[PDB]
Amino acid sequence: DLASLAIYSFWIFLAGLIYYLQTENMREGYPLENEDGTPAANQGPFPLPKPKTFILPHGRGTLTVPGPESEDRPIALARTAVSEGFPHAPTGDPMKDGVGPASWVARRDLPELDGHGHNKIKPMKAAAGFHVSAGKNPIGLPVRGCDLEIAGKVVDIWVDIPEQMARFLEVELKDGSTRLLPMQMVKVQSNRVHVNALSSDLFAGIPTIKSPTEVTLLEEDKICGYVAGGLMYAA
Amino acid sequence: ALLSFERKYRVPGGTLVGGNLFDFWVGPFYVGFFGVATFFFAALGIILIAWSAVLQGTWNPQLISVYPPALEYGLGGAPLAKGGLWQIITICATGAFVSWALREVEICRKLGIGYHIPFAFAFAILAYLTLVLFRPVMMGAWGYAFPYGIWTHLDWVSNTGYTYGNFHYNPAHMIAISFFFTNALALALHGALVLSAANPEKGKEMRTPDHEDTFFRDLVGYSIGTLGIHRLGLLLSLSAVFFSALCMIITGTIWFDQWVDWWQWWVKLPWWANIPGGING
Amino acid sequence: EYQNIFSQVQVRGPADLGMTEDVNLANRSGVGPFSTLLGWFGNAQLGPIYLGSLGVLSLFSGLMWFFTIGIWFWYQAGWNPAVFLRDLFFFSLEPPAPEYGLSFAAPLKEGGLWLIASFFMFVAVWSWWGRTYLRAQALGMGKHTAWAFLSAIWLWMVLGFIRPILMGSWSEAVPYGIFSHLDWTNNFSLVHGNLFYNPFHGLSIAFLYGSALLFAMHGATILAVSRFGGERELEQIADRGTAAERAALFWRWTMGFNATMEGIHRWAIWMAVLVTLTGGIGILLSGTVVDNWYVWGQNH
Ligand code: BCL
Ligand code: BCL
Ligand code: BCL
Ligand SMILES: CC[C@H]1c2cc3[nH]c4c(c3C)C(=O)[C@H](C(=O)OC)c4c3nc(cc4[nH]c(cc(n2)[C@@H]1C)c(C(C)=O)c4C)[C@@H](C)[C@@H]3CCC(=O)OC/C=C(\C)CCC[C@@H](C)CCC[C@H](C)CCCC(C)C
Ligand SMILES: CC[C@H]1c2cc3[nH]c4c(c3C)C(=O)[C@H](C(=O)OC)c4c3nc(cc4[nH]c(cc(n2)[C@@H]1C)c(C(C)=O)c4C)[C@@H](C)[C@@H]3CCC(=O)OC/C=C(\C)CCC[C@@H](C)CCC[C@H](C)CCCC(C)C
Ligand SMILES: [Cl-]
Ligand SMILES: [Fe+2]
Repeated sequence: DLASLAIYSFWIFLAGLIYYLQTENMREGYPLENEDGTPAANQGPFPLPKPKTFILPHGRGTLTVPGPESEDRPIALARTAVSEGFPHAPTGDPMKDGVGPASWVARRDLPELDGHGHNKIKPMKAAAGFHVSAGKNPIGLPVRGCDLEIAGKVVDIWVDIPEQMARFLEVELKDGSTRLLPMQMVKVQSNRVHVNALSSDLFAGIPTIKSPTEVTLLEEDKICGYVAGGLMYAA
Repeated sequence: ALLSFERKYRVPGGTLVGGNLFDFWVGPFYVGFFGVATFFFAALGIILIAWSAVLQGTWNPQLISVYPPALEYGLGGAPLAKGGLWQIITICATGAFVSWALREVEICRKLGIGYHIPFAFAFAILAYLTLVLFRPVMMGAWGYAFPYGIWTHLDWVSNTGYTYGNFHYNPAHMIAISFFFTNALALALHGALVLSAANPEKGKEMRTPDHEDTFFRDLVGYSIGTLGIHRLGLLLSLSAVFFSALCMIITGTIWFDQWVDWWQWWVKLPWWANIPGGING
Repeated sequence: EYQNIFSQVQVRGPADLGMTEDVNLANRSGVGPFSTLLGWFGNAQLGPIYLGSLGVLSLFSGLMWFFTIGIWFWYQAGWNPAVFLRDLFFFSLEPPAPEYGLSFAAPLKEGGLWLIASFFMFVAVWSWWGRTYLRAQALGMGKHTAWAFLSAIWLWMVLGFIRPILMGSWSEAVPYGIFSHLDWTNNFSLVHGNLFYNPFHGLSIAFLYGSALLFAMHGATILAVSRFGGERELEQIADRGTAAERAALFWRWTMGFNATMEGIHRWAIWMAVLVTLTGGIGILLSGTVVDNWYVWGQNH
């Protein structure tokens, strides 16, 4: 019967489609590893996908995935049990060391470029036209931590230019240097910006950027990872 | 076994209950107290479904059907074989679903991410609870809930829908459907857009997010943006399910008639109600 | 930290005019007004839009489809504005009766205007389809949006054109009315022996529900990792960051497996596309091949 043949065929295709979809989804992170970093005997029933390449714009090279993978950063944790399945505990200061929910990835130490090849994220001070067009403007407001003390004042917004969105508040500290604070980790209020993740004295340890007008993908991850990490490690 | 980048994330912490006592993984799966709770509830609910299937005398999953109590039982407990297995299974399902959500919360905490996911899953849990708990309670009987059977629950949808005429006329069902159709449209477009940029024409470098905005702007005159499309997908699918729950909560509780009658707040309005002509004149 | 569901502070700058690539800039409009209202949820910027030959054709036949339905509705209203608003949703432009078969010779008032309206709908959708394809091409992008659009088109084609032709009469097609197309849908299922038992209909539903599952999962996931720039998905694909890693581990630890930043978009396009793909097959088979889904289900 043709309806019968169609539903039976469709189920064969869907098995095919799922298997294809699972292998596509194994382009990062696989092969699986034991907790000592050696590959795992068991890798599941789906084969690793054959490599694919992306040509990056703006002379930035190419990425091939899957491919030999490496944290190229040291990881300050130690195993907690002889057998697998247990937590690995920070050996050091997990916020300075970038582990657990303070983790950052070794992304390229180059800023994300827009379609024209210009830095995608720039402080309002370096981006013509841009301005708070609605809601409470944070600039010059005091930045307050979960300890309820003041860490600094907002001296700028770092803006995703193409998207026209506020990505970071730049906050000036006692010693007159500054740090980026992700917008999604701040509650802009009437009288203050409140940062629940960090106490006022953990702002100075936010990783610093190499340039006063640009932020690299590597710095963004260090910064965002550090700030998210405070929710656990400053509690 | 671990993803190649995973180990730096497997730290102690984030638990809501139990401290470090359930703070461990089984294979890929995080456990936690709510992971053992899900296990206890899921295990017992499945055991009772198997018992119910022995009581029915079939092992074919196309045939197994666990029915709620007869309507005469109202809201009281029923004997196992006469609706009690349903009621205990419903309690196990609820605890498993809520426990799954609380475990997601622990996982969010250990990873340092927002709680959007368990919060989004609560809408699905609230819709299941609408059908199996809130609505039956408001109507005064557990027999109003749906049976736990592959095809029998579809007979329940049909029986319940037809009871109110064409359910299509329920206006909160109309809003829910529009959300569901709009959600799939937005999902198709979002996957397409990102993939059409990451995988551009042959002989081209990877497109940037500006190409995605340009493309949508060329097509339609507006681009919601990368952050907006994810807010939008969440809003559409959650609103679909909110309006689903709403369209059932009002059905047989504040609404008892054929749903097509509701529409008279318009047709029979006293001024134009009487004009000769059209479809109702 | 708030939930990142509405922005806290809107920021606005010069309008982005867009990537040029191979886009014929003759056909691009100017920028529209910014919208603070839309600005709280997404981008504020309105425009430019592109309007080429195919878009003008599309807009023109779509307006003609609209006005063919419109002129019919006023005629059903007896040209009376208050009967027009009263019965707006009860008006129906119905296909030719079964006795005209597949003929184009139905009188203007007994199906002919439905044929004309359909002609216009057909030209509007297929022009819009070439347009989704051409806008991608001009930008050097993949043709995924045009490809996904064809799955929606397939269902609409089955309902209005392919199934009625195979059945022998335009009378099988869906009428142009708000309430009347709801009635057609219910009648469809009733005459075909209950569409719940159409296995392609149950798959279409698994994929419709699964679309809401998946976009809730994914929408929530990206907002959960927006504190790490997770919505910048293309650069996370080119250069995996802690956003993509924490998102993947959330799911791996929750359900045992996970996606990648690119591959979640393959799950997504397929989940959605399958709704109308299986849907079109199930409608196409109804009455041409299976008269009674419930009966067919018990037997073959
Ligand atoms: C003949 C039937 C009537 C009719 C009668 C009804 C009735 C009656 C109902 C609907 C409901 C719905 N109908 Mg209707 N409906 C009709 C025609 C239609 C049409 C159409 C094209 O014609 C459409 C689009 C719809 C669409 C819809 C949806 C709006 C809604 C179902 C979604 C939902 O509630 O999600 C909510 C999601 C859930 C309930 C899922 C929750 C599950 C979670 C919490 C956990 C489960 C996990 C577990 C078991 C996992 C297993 C382990 C494995 C590892 C996976 N109907 C006709 C006219 N309709 C229902 C509704 O609104 O309910 C609220 C409803 O009750
Ligand atoms: C939402 C409104 C109605 C309703 C109306 C309909 C309609 C109409 C249809 C379905 C269909 C299905 N429904 Mg229902 N369904 C309801 C509530 C539920 C509940 C519940 C706990 O609330 C569950 C588990 C299901 C499950 C199912 C699947 C058997 C089937 C495909 C759904 C799907 O893929 O969704 C999206 C989710 C995914 C893609 C993720 C996968 C999850 C699925 C595979 C889990 C199945 C679990 C089941 C076997 C029980 C598990 C027991 C465990 C071993 C413990 N329904 C409510 C009452 N349902 C369709 C069907 O084909 O029936 C056979 C169909 O046409
Ligand atoms: C009493 C009613 C019957 C029934 C009869 C039918 C029939 C008949 C059909 C469905 C179909 C569907 N049903 Mg059903 N259905 C019932 C009960 C349900 C229930 C339930 C009870 O919970 C659910 C969840 C569903 C769910 C679904 C969907 C999975 C599916 C539609 C997919 C879609 O995206 O269409 C929406 C998308 C489209 C129609 C594509 C549109 C494409 C483009 C080209 C349109 C261009 C528009 C442009 C020109 C105009 C713009 C302006 C406008 C004014 C807006 N049904 C009951 C059993 N159902 C469809 C299907 O696929 O069946 C297998 C279908 O034909
Ligand atoms: C609210 C928006 C949509 C949505 C969202 C959503 N669903 C979600 C989530 C989110 C955000 C999750 O985080 C969570 C998840 O982990 O996904 C992989 C989940 C989930 N949604 C799931 C299913 C599901 N979601 C659905 C719907 C939706 N989910 C909505 C449309 C549907 C349907 C029918 O539309 C289904 C079937 C699971 C994959 C997962 C929940 C997993 C879970 O809770 O596991 C613990 C429980 C078990 C492993 C089994 C125990 C159950 C037993 C006690 C007995 C079973 C009884 C059951 C009532 C029988 C019914 C039989 C049927 C034939 C009727
Ligand atoms: C694959 C599954 C899902 C899907 C996917 C999908 N739909 C798609 C696409 C994709 C990938 C597109 O690329 C394409 C698009 O361009 O998206 C923005 C589209 C599209 N899907 C659309 C609608 C649509 N999709 C639907 C469904 C779905 N689409 C599925 C759920 C539905 C329903 C019923 O569920 C509808 C109604 C359009 C928004 C768009 C196709 C546009 C098109 O074909 O246009 C031709 C017609 C015109 C240009 C007419 C002009 C306007 C007329 C209404 C005249 C009115 C003028 C008057 C003076 C005032 C206007 C007011 C009136 C509206 C009252
Ligand atoms: Cl055009
Ligand atoms: Fe995405």
